[PDB]
Amino acid sequence: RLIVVASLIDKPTNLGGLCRTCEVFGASVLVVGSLQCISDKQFQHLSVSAEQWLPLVEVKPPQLIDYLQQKKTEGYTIIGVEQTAKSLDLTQYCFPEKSLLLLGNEREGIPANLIQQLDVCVEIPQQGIIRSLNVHVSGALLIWEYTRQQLLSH
Amino acid sequence: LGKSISRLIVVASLIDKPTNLGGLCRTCEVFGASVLVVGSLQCISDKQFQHLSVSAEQWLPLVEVKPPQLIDYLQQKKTEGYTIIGVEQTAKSLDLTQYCFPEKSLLLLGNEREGIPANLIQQLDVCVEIPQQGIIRSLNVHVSGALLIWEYTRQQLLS
Ligand SMILES: Nc1ncnc2c1ncn2[C@@H]1O[C@H](CSCC[C@H](N)C(=O)O)[C@@H](O)[C@H]1O
Ligand SMILES: Nc1ncnc2c1ncn2[C@@H]1O[C@H](CSCC[C@H](N)C(=O)O)[C@@H](O)[C@H]1O
Repeated sequence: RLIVVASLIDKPTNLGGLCRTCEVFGASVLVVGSLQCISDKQFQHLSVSAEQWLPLVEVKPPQLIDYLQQKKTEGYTIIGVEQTAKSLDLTQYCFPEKSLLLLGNEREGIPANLIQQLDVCVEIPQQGIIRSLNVHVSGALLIWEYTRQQLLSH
Repeated sequence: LGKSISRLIVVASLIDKPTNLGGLCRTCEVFGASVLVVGSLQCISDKQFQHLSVSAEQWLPLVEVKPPQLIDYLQQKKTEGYTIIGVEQTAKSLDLTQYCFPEKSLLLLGNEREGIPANLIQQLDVCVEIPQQGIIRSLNVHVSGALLIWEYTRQQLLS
């Protein structure tokens, strides 16, 4: 199933929100940059106890390359969630069963050294003038789309 | 070539928290909703709203419909050919995975605490729910709205 990697995300509100969404959709694991975030009050406000029920794993940003390489060997497709020239449109993207979603930092997105390690980048198409979506919302949309496709395939 | 007029209406009048309203404002702008309806335009004056909306309020039409005026507003939109879709977990809700959105869709989101009140459930044409797998009872209301806005958008793009 689905691994969501939030190690690049800085804000406890985004992490806490994502924790709730991952739990609701039955993600296999949510990966965070520091287990300390789980006990942050802003995180807890948004996660509404989801952390009790969702597997959580710490992978610090410096360890991401090695972690993602290991997941490839286990049969995961490493999917960057990002707006890039080479990104595939989410409306056109059929998820592999073993999908891993890498979310970007709120300010910096996914850095070039990590883009290089990805199997694919997937982009949510936009119609308005605002540059991008919130990172938690972005992750929610891909988590949902993966889930929708899997429910329909099964 | 050519950008179609947006039919999608998102109604957030029942939502209380400025963080949810601001987040939803950004999402609605990004996906080109025709309008975001709010319970009070006071919300856009709030720093918490502004932090999350990232100026989207400058580009997305906002209209105020106070909750006591909601029934009249929804009735007028039916007259204009809108399907009034409650976004809510109920025994008669249609599963989002099986729901085909009409072009003129209006999404009514519930209050964070109270959901959609009974007097408004009466006014709905249909209720739509996002299926869940885990233990937690519900999604955040802005995230719920984002998922329906996305599914509406995906469906319209495929046709
Ligand atoms: N339309 C979209 N498609 C895919 N990811 C998106 C997205 N909008 C926001 N994101 C996600 O949210 C993160 C923070 S947004 C910051 C970078 C953004 N691409 C920019 O140039 O402004 C991104 O790194 C990505 O993971
Ligand atoms: N799975 C889901 N499907 C559809 N709407 C949902 C949803 N999860 C949350 N929502 C939306 O988010 C709002 C706040 S959740 C409101 C309280 C919730 N009914 C409870 O019992 O705890 C709802 O009114 C609805 O509009």
